Amino acid sequence: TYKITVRVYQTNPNAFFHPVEKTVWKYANGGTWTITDDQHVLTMGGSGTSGTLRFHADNGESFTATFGVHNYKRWCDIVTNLAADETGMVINQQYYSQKNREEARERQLSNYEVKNAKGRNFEIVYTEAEGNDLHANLIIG
Amino acid sequence: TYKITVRVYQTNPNAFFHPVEKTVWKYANGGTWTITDDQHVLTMGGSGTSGTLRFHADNGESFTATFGVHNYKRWCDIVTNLAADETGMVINQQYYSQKNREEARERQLSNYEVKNAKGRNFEIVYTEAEGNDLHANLIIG
Ligand SMILES: CC(=O)N[C@@H]1[C@@H](O)[C@@H](O)[C@@H](CO)O[C@@H]1O
Ligand SMILES: CC(=O)N[C@@H]1[C@@H](O)[C@@H](O)[C@@H](CO)O[C@@H]1O
Ligand SMILES: CC(=O)N[C@@H]1[C@@H](O)[C@@H](O)[C@@H](CO)O[C@@H]1O
Repeated sequence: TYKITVRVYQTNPNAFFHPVEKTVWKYANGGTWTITDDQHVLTMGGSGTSGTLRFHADNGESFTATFGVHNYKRWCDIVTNLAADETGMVINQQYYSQKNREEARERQLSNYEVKNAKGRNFEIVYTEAEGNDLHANLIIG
Repeated sequence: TYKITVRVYQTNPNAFFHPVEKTVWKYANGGTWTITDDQHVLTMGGSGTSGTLRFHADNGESFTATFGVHNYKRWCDIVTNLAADETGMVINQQYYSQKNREEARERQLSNYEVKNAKGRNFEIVYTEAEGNDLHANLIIG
């Protein structure tokens, strides 16, 4: 099995985001999201699956942060500027169906950042990027 | 918009279930899960969508509880005996794809109960079952 422990950092008091969805994809015997010590913990049955966290702010901004294991290495991706019909479960499935999202996963990134239309930065960084017990920060700008 | 507030009652100390997944379907401008006063609150952009909570126990038992609004009337369903590849996002989608799940939604039930293979009962009952501010109890046997 693989475990990914996520710590969320909010750095900019001009907005406040909260988690509104937590999904788990069906490959590699699936998995489970839980919370321990204010950390989001994803456990997976093997290499080849993932889970998505969707966040929303009161001002309308939202994004997905997805974490998983591809070919025995960690991966991550962030999607911003979400339409109302782009929920976390939609985004999670797209990593296994939609070519551009598939490629984002196959890159096996231990770090990724991107801005939304308003210019806000979002970053995922793995502070423990090796082995089966993986650790990442999600930093909101 | 519609809101469904869910209260979880675990009545049997021979096991402990916890939420491991919360999904939101893409119709009716989607929506959001949040937590207020230890309650799971699903907000939806209108009539015509739903969200799924998946629970897992340490003994291997698991189930999904799905809540939504269909043509302005609330609905619910429970699926038990989940395989490893039947995650919450898989089940949530099946209510708009698969015949027996679709029919469950169309029944617009204000209460439903079912047993798993081990004989444990699970029930959903809406205690506020009309209007836009709906309240439901999820009762684990
Ligand atoms: C060992 C491993 O990572 N296997 C995965 C598989 O489970 C699946 O995610 C696929 C993409 O659909 O890529 C790889 O074959
Ligand atoms: C601005 C934005 O959200 N860009 C995302 C990018 O971060 C990446 O996730 C890609 C593949 O999924 O899709 C979108 O282009
Ligand atoms: C107003 C309303 O509830 N409309 C829904 C629609 O959104 C969709 O969920 C469909 C399911 O196939 O059923 C109803 O037509």
